[PDB]
Amino acid sequence: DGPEKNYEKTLAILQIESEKAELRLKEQEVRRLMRARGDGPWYQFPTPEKEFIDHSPKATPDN
Amino acid sequence: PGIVELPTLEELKVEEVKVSSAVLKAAAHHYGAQCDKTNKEFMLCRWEEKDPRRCLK
Repeated sequence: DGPEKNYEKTLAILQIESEKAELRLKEQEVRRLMRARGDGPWYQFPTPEKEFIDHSPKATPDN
Repeated sequence: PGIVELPTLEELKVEEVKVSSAVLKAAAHHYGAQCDKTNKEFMLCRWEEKDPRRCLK
């Protein structure tokens, strides 16, 4: 084929490889923030299930 | 950090029911069926409020 194909394929490859490089750097920045701040969907660490708290009236009033 | 609020010793003065347990237990069944409404409101106050200072009336 002509030079066009090799040229424009190389442009297509470079774009793919470039978009991937920025996503990989963006994931490290994201993972650094979720882990240190716990305000994101990741690195959520368990806290006791509140559904097993006994809400009934007790033998004593002060509860 | 706060100052616990306590009633003064004259807010806690009432006429006591100074009878022994057997006296209460002998009269316990009739008393439960006579002083019920008054009794049943204090317990409601106590479980609702969860505070002894809020039901001193």
